Amino acid sequence: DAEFRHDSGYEVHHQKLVFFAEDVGSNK
Repeated sequence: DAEFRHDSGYEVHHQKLVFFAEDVGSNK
């Protein structure tokens, strides 16, 4: 199940980094 929870938290990871990059990046 490696690649399983990998890609899963892989795109979701991008989700969190995109959120913070939106607030923090917007005013960074």
